[PDB]
Amino acid sequence: MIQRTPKIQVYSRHPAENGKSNFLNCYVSGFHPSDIEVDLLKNGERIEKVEHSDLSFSKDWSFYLLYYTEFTPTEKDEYACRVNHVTLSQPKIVKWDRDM
Amino acid sequence: GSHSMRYFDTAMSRPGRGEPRFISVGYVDDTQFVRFDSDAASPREEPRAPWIEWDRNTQIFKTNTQTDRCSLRNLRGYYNQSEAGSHTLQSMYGCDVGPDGRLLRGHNQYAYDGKDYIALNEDLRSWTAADTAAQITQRKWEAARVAEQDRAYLEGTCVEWLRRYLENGKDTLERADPPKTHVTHHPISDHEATLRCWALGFYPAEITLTWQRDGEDQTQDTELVETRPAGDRTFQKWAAVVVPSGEEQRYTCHVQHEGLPKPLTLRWE
Amino acid sequence: AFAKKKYCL
Repeated sequence: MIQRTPKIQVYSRHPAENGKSNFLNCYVSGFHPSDIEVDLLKNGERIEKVEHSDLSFSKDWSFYLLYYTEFTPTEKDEYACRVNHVTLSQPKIVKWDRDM
Repeated sequence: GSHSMRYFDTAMSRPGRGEPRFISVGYVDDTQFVRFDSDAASPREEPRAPWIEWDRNTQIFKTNTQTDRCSLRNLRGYYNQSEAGSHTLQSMYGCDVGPDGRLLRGHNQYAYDGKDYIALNEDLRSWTAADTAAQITQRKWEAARVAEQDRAYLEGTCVEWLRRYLENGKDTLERADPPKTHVTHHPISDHEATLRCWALGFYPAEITLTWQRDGEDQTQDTELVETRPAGDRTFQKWAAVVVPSGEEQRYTCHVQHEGLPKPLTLRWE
Repeated sequence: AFAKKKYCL
């Protein structure tokens, strides 16, 4: 059948400021079918109780979800999003870069 | 300006893992106002927009769950598919209105396994079927005069509710929040640098964001990320161009959004 | 009401 691999963006709700509470977002979009596994990582370990949006899709029928959690960025702490989908041979990790 | 009400329904079979999941989400423009999920652990605490003031309505979602399950069984047969596979039925329906609240057009269409299947034409009277399977659906819906029922919903109920929602939610749904904009500069080598044009905090999601070089569009040389939700109702986007060192002032960023009193023209610094 | 009555494909 037709399958579409997810696009992945990792970013903050508000402009990043070290020591200021924020939200870390992982936006997955453009994928088909809808089954997808998304983890947010802090220093390579899974963050617990991550929330997500209700499954919806774009007018081209491709699905999207937002995964999000409260976080306080620091100079040292590394954040990332880990995504698995039927289209991916292995989980894809996208690092949080505060300038993208 | 103009507004839309749209439902996005997903039904997904999962052989050996119970009956197909049905989820329906309703939007006004880029604001979700209702959700129904047949898998919800608590069907009573399902989310609503704060500007919503019902048993008969929950009842329609419950009936729609059963209807989409009927549809998935029929579709498996129309494509000679085995009982073993998972399949997806998606639907989109609703209405677009102008600034006066007048109907612009209605929508009611379906996709199976990510492929367009059948759509109600703009006339709200006739169907476009993608293949010989969807022609079976078309003949059934023609025999049952389904288009007349969909037309009555799209021209009546849909437009009436969208008008009521826009009035009740006017402080948010009819408020356009302009983008907050800035340009960043990142050397990539001695020879080149990235200029990135940022738009943050805007609603609705529709935005135009471009680079020009000497007033010519850089369509092919611009990296444009998908518009993305911030999680506070607003959206974000950026556009980037790689420029020769020392030529930065030849590039401008052009920002168009409903919340701006005038389109923006941004340079580095 | 919420949502539209759907018809089986």
